[PDB]
Amino acid sequence: MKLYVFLVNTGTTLTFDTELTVQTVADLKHAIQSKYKIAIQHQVLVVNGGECMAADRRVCTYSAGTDTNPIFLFNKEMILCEMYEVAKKLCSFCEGLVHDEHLQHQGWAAIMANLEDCSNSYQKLLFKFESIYSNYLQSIEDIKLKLTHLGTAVSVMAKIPLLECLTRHSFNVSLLDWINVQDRPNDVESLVRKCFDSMSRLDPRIIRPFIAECRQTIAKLDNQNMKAIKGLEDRLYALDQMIASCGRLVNEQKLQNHRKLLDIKQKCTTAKQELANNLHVRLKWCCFVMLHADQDGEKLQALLRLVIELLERVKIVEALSTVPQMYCLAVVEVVRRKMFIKHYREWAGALVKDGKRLYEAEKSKRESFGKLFRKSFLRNRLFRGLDSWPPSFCTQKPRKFDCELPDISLKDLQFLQSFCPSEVQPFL
Amino acid sequence: CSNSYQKLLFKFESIYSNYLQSIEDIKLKLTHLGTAVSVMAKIPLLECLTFNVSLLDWINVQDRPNDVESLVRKCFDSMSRLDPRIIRPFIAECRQTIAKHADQDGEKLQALLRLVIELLERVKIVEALSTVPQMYCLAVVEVVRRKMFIKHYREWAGALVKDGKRLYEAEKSKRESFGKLFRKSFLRNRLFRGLDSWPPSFCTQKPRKFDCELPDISLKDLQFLQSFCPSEVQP
Amino acid sequence: HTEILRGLRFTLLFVQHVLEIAALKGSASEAAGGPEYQLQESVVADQISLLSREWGFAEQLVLYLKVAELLSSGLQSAIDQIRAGKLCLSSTVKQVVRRLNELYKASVVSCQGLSLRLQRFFLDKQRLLDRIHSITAERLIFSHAVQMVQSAALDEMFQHREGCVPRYHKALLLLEGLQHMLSDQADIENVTKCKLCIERRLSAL
Amino acid sequence: HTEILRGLRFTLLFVQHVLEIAALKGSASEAAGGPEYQLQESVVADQISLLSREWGFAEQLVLYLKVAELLSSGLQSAIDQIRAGKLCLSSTVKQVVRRLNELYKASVVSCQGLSLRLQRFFLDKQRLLDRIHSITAERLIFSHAVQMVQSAALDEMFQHREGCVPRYHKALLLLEGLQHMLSDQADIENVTKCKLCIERRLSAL
Amino acid sequence: DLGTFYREFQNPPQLSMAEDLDSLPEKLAVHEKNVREFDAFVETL
Amino acid sequence: DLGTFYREFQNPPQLSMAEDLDSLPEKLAVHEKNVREFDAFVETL
Repeated sequence: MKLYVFLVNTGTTLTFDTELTVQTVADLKHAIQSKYKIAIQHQVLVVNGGECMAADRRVCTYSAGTDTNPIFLFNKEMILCEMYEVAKKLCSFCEGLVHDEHLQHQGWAAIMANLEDCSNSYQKLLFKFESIYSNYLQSIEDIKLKLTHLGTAVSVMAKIPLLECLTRHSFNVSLLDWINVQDRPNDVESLVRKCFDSMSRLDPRIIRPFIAECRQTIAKLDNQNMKAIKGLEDRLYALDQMIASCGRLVNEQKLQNHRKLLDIKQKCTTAKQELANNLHVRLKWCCFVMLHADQDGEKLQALLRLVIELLERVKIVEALSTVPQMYCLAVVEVVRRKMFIKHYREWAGALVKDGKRLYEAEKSKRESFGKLFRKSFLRNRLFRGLDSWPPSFCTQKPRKFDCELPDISLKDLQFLQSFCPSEVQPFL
Repeated sequence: CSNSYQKLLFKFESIYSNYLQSIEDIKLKLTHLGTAVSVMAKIPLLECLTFNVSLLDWINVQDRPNDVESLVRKCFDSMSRLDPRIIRPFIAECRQTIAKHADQDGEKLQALLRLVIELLERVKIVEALSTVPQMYCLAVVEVVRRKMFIKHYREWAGALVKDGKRLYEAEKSKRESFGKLFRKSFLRNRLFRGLDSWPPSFCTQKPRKFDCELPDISLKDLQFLQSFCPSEVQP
Repeated sequence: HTEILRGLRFTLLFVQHVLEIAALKGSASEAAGGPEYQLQESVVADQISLLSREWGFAEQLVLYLKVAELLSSGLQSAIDQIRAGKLCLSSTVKQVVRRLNELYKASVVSCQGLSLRLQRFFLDKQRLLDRIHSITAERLIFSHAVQMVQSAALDEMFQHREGCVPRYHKALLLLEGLQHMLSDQADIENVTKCKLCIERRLSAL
Repeated sequence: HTEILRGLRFTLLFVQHVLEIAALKGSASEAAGGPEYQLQESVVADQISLLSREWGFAEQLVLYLKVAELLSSGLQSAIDQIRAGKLCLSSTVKQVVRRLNELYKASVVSCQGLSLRLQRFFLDKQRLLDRIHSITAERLIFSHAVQMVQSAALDEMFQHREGCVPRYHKALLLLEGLQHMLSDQADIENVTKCKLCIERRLSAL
Repeated sequence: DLGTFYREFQNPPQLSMAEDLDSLPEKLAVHEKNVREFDAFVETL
Repeated sequence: DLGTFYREFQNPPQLSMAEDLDSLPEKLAVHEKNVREFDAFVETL
């Protein structure tokens, strides 16, 4: 069933396809181009009750695709540019216009609704960025000294030797290159340069003026919401009085008032035209605030994303700092691991030898006992239980003393210790 | 005819002829067994009871249906059935007269041969039982040795397990310290590699129970019984 | 008319035969050719049995108690025969019952032997007698009967079946008594085997 | 033939822009920041580049080598178009070819000098180089294009509001060149996505 | 017949005792009482 | 659109060396010869 809707910019009337009526409101977005209108790229719509037309949301979930509680449409493209039967027929037009006034009220209400969400959404991010930037403002000094420490560490790493035996993991060289080796398009210098580039791009000299501009825009949006919505403050009561008078006159009609009612019907259109005047007056305040807000909106989010990312890489920037002392300690750790592997191998060998000796001797004793009496006397049944083999100790060998550890040399450790920079204490 | 079938027991008769002295030797073996039964009566049986009776007493009672006297009388009866004085001479006379429809003589000879073979097997059992006082003194020695070995093995294995536990704990502590220090710095899993391997600790564990099914004959009680039975106390 | 006494009388004849079996358990014997070459082997067996006479006498006294069970069963309120009319004009049957009562008194003497044996058992083989799980007297009686049958077969082979027929008859009566005492299912199967054996013996007659 | 001439000229412009990227790789400039830059950052980046010049020079050599390969292909195609399709021996074509030849000679000189400089460097760092997976030149070109686009967008926002059209056109040309030299559909999808994005953003003008 | 008997000899059929052993004096007293009762009873013949 | 493009461009749709180092002298000499040939071709102007 094809949809029946409203369009305030088009006299509160609209039509759409059946998919627009039942399926996701993206079908309604497509059908906006239909029914002699521009597409949703040049339109904006909301369901009765102010429900914003979410394209993904099913029109069935919207429940406004028919003339009953029909959705209203705001056209952005519009912003981009004998004879007694009349007693009811004239009144017939008025009531629809009267309902249109109510329909008109909903659109402003829906417009206000979006502003409320817009105001909330904008304000929420505002403080979020405000805190973040202030956090960043405080963090500005913190990041700086960190970068200098990173540079000093890079120099030390240059002074620091290369991997020595670890190269064979698969000559004169430094861990700095080894550090620089990984992620060839993303070297350390690239990281530092990107960080400082964001920092400069995060200039408070611009951020603060941008923040002030955003605050002024938000205040202007609030004022427009106060002003444009108030633009039709006096309409409701006057329209109600006119509609009541029209109803009473039509009822009395059952031709002195006939022209009077006809003129009153004509007089209504001027109010309707006057109503249109308030609309575009209000509508201009809407989109202009809306568009500008959207332009500022994502920017802060993008700024936040930029703010977040700068925070993000800052940690990674911080991460590389410990690498020199970390590797210096790691060398000694691997050396201790090798020594422990040696000692453990010796202990395991001694234990295995003793266990093999004892197991062999006990097996010999058991063999002698069996030779004496294995099935050699009925006394075995009565004396059952002694035929057990002796204890099964651990005469076997260990599995592996962490073989996957890479190769290293203690003399290589001494050579590195002699050759290394002041990080020798971290490896002392 | 039936003599061909009876030739099985006829061949057994030569073995019986061989056994004729062997049974007489077994008779001597039987006398030694009786002396050993008396020595087993002097010997005790209380160790690993499962009280105060003798070794020969327990052995005879070890089977309620039959005992040493039962098998001894059975052996004497078998000797009578194969009597060298008459029956064995009678058996040989029958074997000769076989050459003088032969179902009866063949069946009798085969049954007698089966009985004699059973008698020889029982004699072997008797000989094993006559060894059984020696085998009992030996089994007591073996049980005491097993107790000593179990004690020594328990001590050694426990010391080994404790030392291995101490070593594994110390290594795990050092490894945990090293891992905690820069648990995820400088791409330790990438820059270095394999340091995360926890040191092996299989040697730390202790062995399970072994030789638990021992009849729990006390070694000191074994020595007491050995001293109380000097007669053939050597085994 | 005389069942309440005659059944107990057959049971008591079986008891007397069991007493004879116990007596045989008291001392060894030789037959089927008599003593053999180196009959000291039989004398050796006698020496061993003397060394072990305690267990044999104990088995005999256990059998005596097992029979004394039914003996006391008859003795306690023994007017069942009269109530069945067995004793009606049968004072001689009552005298036979009194003879069976003197037999129960002999069983009491054997039970005194049993008391001495049990005292000696608590002295030596106390825990053994505790874990004895030994064969009931019925199994021992059946084993003695089977040994008698085997001796009878050996004698029949030895062409001395003159008295072996009487031995077969006595063993058949023993089998009948055991069947009267055949409480267990395995006892019933063994009694069927003994019936087949008695049929074979009658065939050998 | 002038269409082939335009294709050659597009190759030429892509080559020139790639050479500019290579030069920037030789030495980085922070003047693109706009308003200002912390002096320490300049000092820190200076120290870093001084420490890592060798590997940076190596990346420069790889880029220049890719440029040279492009130039050699263009020269072979130039010999081909000389064989047929000279298009009246267009003086414009002659000047384009001469500029290309001068660039090629510059590329050869640069490659020779870079190789001479890296001789000891390539010598000492042989083991890691063997370990190291090569840094694809096309990857470097894409990275320069992406960073340029990102900086241009940041300037578009945050009220720089200048030079955006020039940098945008330049990056569009660079992306088109990369796509022409892409020859791998997997990332060619992403390349086409970026090109379409640039074209769509070009609607701002 | 004889062969069957020999086979039966070759393979005869087949079929904690402190539980019965301990009750020996009690059963002895019970049997003594029953014997005395029957001794009195036998005079009724 | 262009303002919206930043989100898309914010994400990187991203794309043994000693082997290349070996071919360096060969490619260099090949380039030198090609340079001589190309200069000769240029002389045709």
